[PDB]
Amino acid sequence: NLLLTLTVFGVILGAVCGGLLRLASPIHPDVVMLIAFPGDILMRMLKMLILPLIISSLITGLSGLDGRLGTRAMVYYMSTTIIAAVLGVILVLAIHPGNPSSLDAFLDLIRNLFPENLVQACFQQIQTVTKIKKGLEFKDGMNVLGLIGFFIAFGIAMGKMGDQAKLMVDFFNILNEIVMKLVIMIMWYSPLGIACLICGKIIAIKDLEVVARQLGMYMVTVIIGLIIHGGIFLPLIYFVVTRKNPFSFFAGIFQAWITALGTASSAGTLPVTFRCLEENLGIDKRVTRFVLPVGATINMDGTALYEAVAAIFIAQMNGVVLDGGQIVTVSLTATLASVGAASIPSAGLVTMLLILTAVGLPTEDISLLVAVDWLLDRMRTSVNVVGDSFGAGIVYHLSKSE
Amino acid sequence: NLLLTLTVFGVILGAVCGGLLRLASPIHPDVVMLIAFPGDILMRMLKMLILPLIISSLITGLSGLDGRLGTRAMVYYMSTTIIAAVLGVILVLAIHPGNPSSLDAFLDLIRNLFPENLVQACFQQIQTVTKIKKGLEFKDGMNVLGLIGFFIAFGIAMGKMGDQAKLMVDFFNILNEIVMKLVIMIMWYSPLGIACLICGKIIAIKDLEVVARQLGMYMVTVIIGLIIHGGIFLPLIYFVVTRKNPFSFFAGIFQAWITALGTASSAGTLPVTFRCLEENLGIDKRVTRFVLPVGATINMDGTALYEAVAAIFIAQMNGVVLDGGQIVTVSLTATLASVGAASIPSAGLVTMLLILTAVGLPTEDISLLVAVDWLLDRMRTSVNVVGDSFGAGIVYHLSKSE
Amino acid sequence: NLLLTLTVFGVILGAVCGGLLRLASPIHPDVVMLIAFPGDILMRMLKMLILPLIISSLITGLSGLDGRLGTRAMVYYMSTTIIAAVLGVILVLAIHPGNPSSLDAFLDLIRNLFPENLVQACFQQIQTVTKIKKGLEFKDGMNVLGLIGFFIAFGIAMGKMGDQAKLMVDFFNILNEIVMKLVIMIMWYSPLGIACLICGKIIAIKDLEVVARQLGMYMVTVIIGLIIHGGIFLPLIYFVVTRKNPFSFFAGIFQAWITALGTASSAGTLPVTFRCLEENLGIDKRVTRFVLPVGATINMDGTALYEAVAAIFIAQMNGVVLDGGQIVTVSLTATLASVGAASIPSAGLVTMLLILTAVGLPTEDISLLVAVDWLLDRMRTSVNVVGDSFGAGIVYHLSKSE
Ligand SMILES: COCC(CCO[C@H]1CC[C@@]2(C)C(=CC[C@H]3[C@@H]4C[C@@H]5O[C@]6(CC[C@@H](C)CO6)[C@@H](C)[C@@H]5[C@@]4(C)CC[C@@H]32)C1)COC
Ligand SMILES: COCC(CCO[C@H]1CC[C@@]2(C)C(=CC[C@H]3[C@@H]4C[C@@H]5O[C@]6(CC[C@@H](C)CO6)[C@@H](C)[C@@H]5[C@@]4(C)CC[C@@H]32)C1)COC
Ligand SMILES: COCC(CCO[C@H]1CC[C@@]2(C)C(=CC[C@H]3[C@@H]4C[C@@H]5O[C@]6(CC[C@@H](C)CO6)[C@@H](C)[C@@H]5[C@@]4(C)CC[C@@H]32)C1)COC
Ligand SMILES: CC(C)CCC[C@@H](C)[C@H]1CC[C@H]2[C@@H]3CC=C4C[C@@H](O)CC[C@]4(C)[C@H]3CC[C@]12C
Ligand SMILES: CC(C)CCC[C@@H](C)[C@H]1CC[C@H]2[C@@H]3CC=C4C[C@@H](O)CC[C@]4(C)[C@H]3CC[C@]12C
Ligand SMILES: CC(C)CCC[C@@H](C)[C@H]1CC[C@H]2[C@@H]3CC=C4C[C@@H](O)CC[C@]4(C)[C@H]3CC[C@]12C
Ligand SMILES: N[C@@H](CC(=O)Nc1ccc(Oc2cc(F)c(F)cc2Br)cc1)C(=O)O
Ligand SMILES: N[C@@H](CC(=O)Nc1ccc(Oc2cc(F)c(F)cc2Br)cc1)C(=O)O
Ligand SMILES: N[C@@H](CC(=O)Nc1ccc(Oc2cc(F)c(F)cc2Br)cc1)C(=O)O
Repeated sequence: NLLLTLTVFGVILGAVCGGLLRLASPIHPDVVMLIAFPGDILMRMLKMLILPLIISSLITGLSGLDGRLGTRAMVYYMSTTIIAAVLGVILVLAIHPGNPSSLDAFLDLIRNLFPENLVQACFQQIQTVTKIKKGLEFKDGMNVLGLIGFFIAFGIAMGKMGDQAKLMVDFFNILNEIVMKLVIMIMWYSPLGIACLICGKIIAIKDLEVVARQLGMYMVTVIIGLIIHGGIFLPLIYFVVTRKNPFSFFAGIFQAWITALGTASSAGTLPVTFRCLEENLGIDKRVTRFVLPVGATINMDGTALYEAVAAIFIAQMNGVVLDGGQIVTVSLTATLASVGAASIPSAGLVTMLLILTAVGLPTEDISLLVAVDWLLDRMRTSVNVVGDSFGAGIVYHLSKSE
Repeated sequence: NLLLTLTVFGVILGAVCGGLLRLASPIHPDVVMLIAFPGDILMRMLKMLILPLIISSLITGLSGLDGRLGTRAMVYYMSTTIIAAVLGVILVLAIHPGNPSSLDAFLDLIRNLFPENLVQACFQQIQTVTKIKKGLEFKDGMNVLGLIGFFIAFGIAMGKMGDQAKLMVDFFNILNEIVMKLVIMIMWYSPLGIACLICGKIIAIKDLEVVARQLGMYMVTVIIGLIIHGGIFLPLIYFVVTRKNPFSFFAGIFQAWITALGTASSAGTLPVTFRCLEENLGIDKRVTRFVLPVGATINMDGTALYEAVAAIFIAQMNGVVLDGGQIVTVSLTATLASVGAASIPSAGLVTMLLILTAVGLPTEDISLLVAVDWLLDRMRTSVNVVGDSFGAGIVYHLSKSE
Repeated sequence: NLLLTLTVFGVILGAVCGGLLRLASPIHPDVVMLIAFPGDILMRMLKMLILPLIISSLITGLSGLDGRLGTRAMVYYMSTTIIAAVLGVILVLAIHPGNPSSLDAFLDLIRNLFPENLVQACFQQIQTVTKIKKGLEFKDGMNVLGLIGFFIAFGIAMGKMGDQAKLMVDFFNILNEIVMKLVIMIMWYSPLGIACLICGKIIAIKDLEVVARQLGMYMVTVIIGLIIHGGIFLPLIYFVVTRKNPFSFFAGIFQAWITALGTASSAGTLPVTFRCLEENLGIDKRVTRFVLPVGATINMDGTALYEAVAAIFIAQMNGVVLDGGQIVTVSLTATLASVGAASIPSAGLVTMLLILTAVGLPTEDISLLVAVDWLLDRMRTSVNVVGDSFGAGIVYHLSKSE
């Protein structure tokens, strides 16, 4: 993509400009603030779209776009995505690629799933505080999970209204279409905004090597998880359900997996993977035709794991320990954000800010992730496809009732 | 109703489980927090629906569903309901069944009726503070009266637009339908959530007998008010307008009043009370046919008085003295909440939380009211019907212009 | 207008009642609070409409009502209006008719143009704070510019959807129609509310003469700016673009300029000014017919300058120095508020409260401006027309491509 080319030029232009300035001389903090500042505007403009995206997206999906295969598929996609998100979380916490009550954390999480007030859910979340007399208190930070939960119920209830709700469905489609023209417009300013964030990050850092390590270990963590998720869990889950040889199964899809690494798009890989399951594995076109193109938008195991790893890496870098509820929010938002980084065009960065905002994390560090994203995007696209493929397998085998 | 059977099983299951635990041994506060916790989820899920109910409900009612008899009826219903709400307030403050600046309180109330900002009205209300230099300051708590006032004006203005506003009417019907499917879904979780609140209330209390007294005196206060409201004020207002014998009037409707106590529903009592006024009193079918079925949704004198008593009883129990504005908010929200506990199905508990939230009261004590509600519901249903009946009377007499 | 007659009776009735009380004896502060109080209700009821007006207005305008002449006109109107707003600001700060970090002020402004959160933009704005460790912190005050920017993008994006967005256009027309029936209803209570504000202002003031001076100097500042804007800048911009004799140009429109001063309405002046440019200047009906009636709603150079002067005069009176960003907010809100004081009927006062709220200024001083507004309204209506007229000129000359 031009935007993909522009964003990487952008990273370079900003990396080089960042060193030139860093090696040039100490940059007065008000001059770094300014070099960064257009990049802060980019984060502000994306964060501004999170709320209207969540509401538009949820309502349009759960109503507008709602058999046995369907449940089989949907149950598969969601299970695998949460597995990848949790694996992400487990792995990032174990390897810990970053260097700078428990019950309450869980009850605050459950509390925040049911916000007393929707406008207040939009910009504030509940917390427990110790006075040893405990109290609930508000804290700044959009209650994302609470809002999502409300809008899932809202959105399912609207489906259960059928055409009686068609005017409300239509209203929220238009809102989605608009809000998506804006996430596209803003993403055109993204290369310059990324440039400025990076340029501003290099100049601030005390020791490039510490950050090169930390970011390197961040890349090893994502590839570990994609390897575990792609190479063990998904095949293992196929064998456990199909009692079939997964090594046989891979043999068929290898054309697709090659295609995924090269294309870095599951949409471009789509016609290849139809062939690989229809011809080589011999999966019934019906089970394919449903599951492959649906899976190419909602199943993104690999994008789930990346987002979970990335979120805690940013947390860890900014010397934040996540409480048990934060780490559960990360798993649930990583899952959803995955589903929507794939469903919403050029929402990759929006969905990262969703995750960071949900856990109340400093957002400017997203710059280093944008920097290494281009290498990782081909590898997670591979795990993303392989998942969809195994699904075709697990659905067809579980669909011999027919 | 199954829900009515389930909620009372729920109260029992929780009362017994509450004693078993209370008599078992001292329960560590973090274990009571947990026993209660599913019940806090119920309050959170209902409070979350208050805002979308008020907006949906107001707009759908004042526009969608808007002669001489009509004004006669509507002026009667509203007057009697405010009388019952104030009687409630007077009675509860006099008998005071609970044991743990004035101008400013009124101006803060009037201020809060006109909120400077609607989003801020949704989660915050104005207050006067003494520094002797007075200031306005925000306080946490949804400005319910302000929001309602805005949405009455909004909703009347939309009616005065006619079909020019039909798309906005339709949009807010669908929203109402949805928001009502959710208040139904949540009310199915209500028995378990009530169980857990009660279970959690018994275990916390130091002296069961003090609370049995206080709750008992709460029941005597409601029956006093239903007696005064049903037995004196309504007949007196009939005689004052009709110069007719009220004791004669009761003679006719006694079949209905019996039916009300047994049925505990004004909807089931409805065909009986048509008969009693058409046949026995000989009220013109026209004046009946309008006033009886409309009154069976919006006239609930007895549900108004109960809600006013209940609100201040919770206030009093939680060692809160209500300022003159709080007590006026209670009368106005008790009035509205009455009208909507009757108009919105399974909204009884929602409408209680509306009243408690409007006055910023601890909500968990709603449990004891849910506990004694089943005895009181047959008695207030009686006063509720008798009111509608007298109305048929007062409208027919005031409608001899014809 | 009756409202115009009533508001001036109102000012008098309140001026006289204010003196009577002021000369009567010292009025206990709680009795002044009360004399003022109905006027505070008026400010509250208008401020409550700002948000739904901005959203309704922006969406209905930028979508519903969106050639070369059109760009020529629109580029002219907007340029001249910002010139008048800045002239307003320059003049009021120089003459300074009122008696009781820089970069950060600009970055806070730019930050506030891109609000991280829309609900939070609705009632809160970002600020820099010094700890010399700088931080961002929220402050109470609706982020008007941020909200407007979001709703311009939103509104343009919806236009670029065409009829695909017709249901969302229709929805936001109805909302506009409603919100405008309310700004009309409230403006009928305005004379009494103005009366009470004034009555309350006289009684509080220590020295009438200081305030008569300050308000007098406020009137000299507006007339200076209308003279500079009307008499120098607009003709100069005509000569610079048309190389034509402006003194000739005025000769034609003098019938209109007379009509403007007398009528105090650009709508009543409208048929006159068609004649003056079609007959005397000989401007092509086409260029007139587009530009004159459009300009009679959106070009209000003179109303822009007044609002800018008025805003800083209120700031200055309330011993507030505006930071560089505040003064830029004033110029941008003064521009917009101009456009909408003209487009929205009886929104003059709403649009003043928009400007004061945008800069977080005490609003009750709007009373003195309402008091002197009647003299100034004929003079700014004159500059308002002259601007539209010169535009017809500058568009026709720049439209000889044809
Ligand atoms: C015959 O075939 C039928 C098939 C059925 C499709 O069903 C839909 C079910 C809901 C689902 C999974 C769909 C699309 C977008 C999905 C959303 C993207 C958003 O992303 C998020 C997170 C990130 C935010 C920035 C935006 O919102 C979520 C809240 C939102 C989301 C995950 C909620 C659920 C949505 C598809 C049709 O498929 C085309
Ligand atoms: C020919 O017959 C005509 C007749 C006319 C009916 O007119 C309507 C007038 C408005 C009215 C009284 C009606 C129904 C719901 C009523 C609402 C319930 C809600 O309850 C509340 C409080 C509690 C909240 C939880 C929800 O909102 C109020 C704000 C809301 C409410 C009290 C606002 C006023 C509404 C009926 C038709 O009758 C079927
Ligand atoms: C063939 O002729 C075509 C012509 C085209 C008209 O185009 C429209 C373009 C948008 C524009 C300029 C129009 C009307 C209201 C204008 C709004 C008034 C509001 O005022 C504000 C500020 C004050 C607030 C209280 C309300 O909102 C702004 C945000 C809002 C505003 C300035 C946004 C822009 C709007 C006209 C038709 O003309 C009839
Ligand atoms: C401050 C901003 C506006 C200037 C930055 C310059 C670069 C990075 C940006 C700004 C706007 C961008 C353009 C906006 C939209 C499109 C349309 C699309 O079909 C192809 C790319 C293209 C043509 C973009 C190319 C890159 C671009 C020129
Ligand atoms: C935690 C929750 C889900 C479990 C609690 C168990 C009990 C109290 C609840 C949970 C869901 C409830 C069911 C949900 C909805 C309906 C449909 C209605 O037509 C009859 C009652 C019925 C069938 C309910 C009976 C009681 C029920 C089984
Ligand atoms: C507290 C308020 C209601 C009382 C104040 C009295 C005066 C100032 C106000 C209140 C309501 C106003 C009326 C409301 C609306 C209209 C309709 C319009 O076509 C002509 C003017 C007219 C008829 C107004 C005249 C002035 C008026 C009588
Ligand atoms: N290619 C896959 C789908 C895929 O990976 N989607 C995706 C794409 C971009 C993206 O953007 C990010 C995320 C960050 F966290 C970050 F810091 C920077 C950027 Br830029 C996030 C997710 C397939 O099609 O299978
Ligand atoms: N039956 C009448 C109408 C009637 O009484 N409606 C009604 C029903 C349930 C209800 O629920 C509550 C309220 C509480 F305050 C509480 F604590 C617990 C519960 Br549960 C409130 C009002 C008729 O039809 O005439
Ligand atoms: N007449 C012009 C248009 C015109 O001036 N519009 C306008 C009208 C009223 C108005 O009202 C205010 C403003 C204040 F700041 C104030 F304090 C009090 C009041 Br009241 C503001 C702007 C034309 O038609 O050309």
